[PDB]
Formats: sequence, C-alpha cells, structure tokens
Amino acid sequence: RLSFKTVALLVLACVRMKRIAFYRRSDDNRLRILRDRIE
Amino acid sequence: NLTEEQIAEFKEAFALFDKDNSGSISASELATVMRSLGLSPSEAEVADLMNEIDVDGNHAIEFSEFLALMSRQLKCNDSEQELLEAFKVFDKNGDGLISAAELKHVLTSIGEKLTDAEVDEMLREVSDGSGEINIKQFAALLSK
Ligand SMILES: [Sr+2]
Ligand SMILES: [Sr+2]
Repeated sequence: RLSFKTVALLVLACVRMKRIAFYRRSDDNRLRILRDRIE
Repeated sequence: NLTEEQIAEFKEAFALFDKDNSGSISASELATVMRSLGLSPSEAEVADLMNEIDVDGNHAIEFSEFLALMSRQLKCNDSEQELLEAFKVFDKNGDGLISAAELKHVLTSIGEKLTDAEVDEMLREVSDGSGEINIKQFAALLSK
C-alpha cells in the first residue's frame, strides 16, 4: 500500500522546494542590491 | 534514464500532493503539504516555486515537471551513499558524530603524525563551537 519510500519522497520533494525557494529569493535579493549599487 | 519502477514510485509521491486527484499540484496543494511538514514557505516562495517548476505556465505542477524536479536526487544517490560511508570511516563508534579522538585515528592510519593539540585545532576549524562534527557539518564542509 502506502510505503515509507513514498512518504520519504514527498518529504524530500518538499525539502528540495523549500531550499530552491530560499536560495532563489536570496539570489534575487542580492542581485537587486547590486543592481542599485551599479545604478 | 528512469525505470518503470522508478516512475511508478515517483507517481505515488506526486499523488500525495494531488489532494483532489486532478493530475497536477496546485499552489494551494503545494503550500498545504509544505506547511504541514513545518517548512513554512512564504507566499512569495510558493509563487516562485509554481513559476519555476510549472514551466507549462498553468500554475499547476504536472507529473513530468515533478520528475524533472526530483531527477537530480536520483543522479546523486551514489554520492549520498559515499558521503555516509566516508563519514562512517571517521565515526568508528557510530554515534553520528566525529570527535578529535576519531579524527586522530584516521590521521594515524594514513601516516600523518599530528600532536593531539593540532588535531583539536583541525576539528575546531570546521566545528561550530562544537566538540564534534555531525553529518550536516561534514557535508557543509565539502560545499567549499
Ligand atoms: Sr490537484
Ligand atoms: Sr563518533
């Protein structure tokens, strides 16, 4: 039926998405400060 | 790249996000699962994920896009197992931590004669005020 593997893959997928979003947001912020600094 | 069984297994995982069985993952489905797991994504983070993952442009993650999201994890499975095995070489007692005494034993094995003080200093450079190195720190250390 529902396996540990299935649950673990859902959790892994969610953790990956959280990380991608965190680092994209963080990259977007740093590119913006540098955009301003470049004028 | 992927076997019939690998596809099947990812489909089951995908199906758990897809609460209304529509064949795709909506922004509300994504946000709900992530929040229930304590990951607390902001709205901007969810909006960004939908944009990045659903390149189809429908604000609904399809199965093929879910697979592309998770494919790197498959490519990286051997490396993950190696990382854990390498960590185990240091971690002789198997408590999930590397101490200076365990580091010293590896050093001696490979013919590196360091004083105990130097071993302490070697470990301290990569430990975070801690007396020991955990798997997270071991991995972080190798991220340059
Ligand atoms: Sr759905
Ligand atoms: Sr240990």
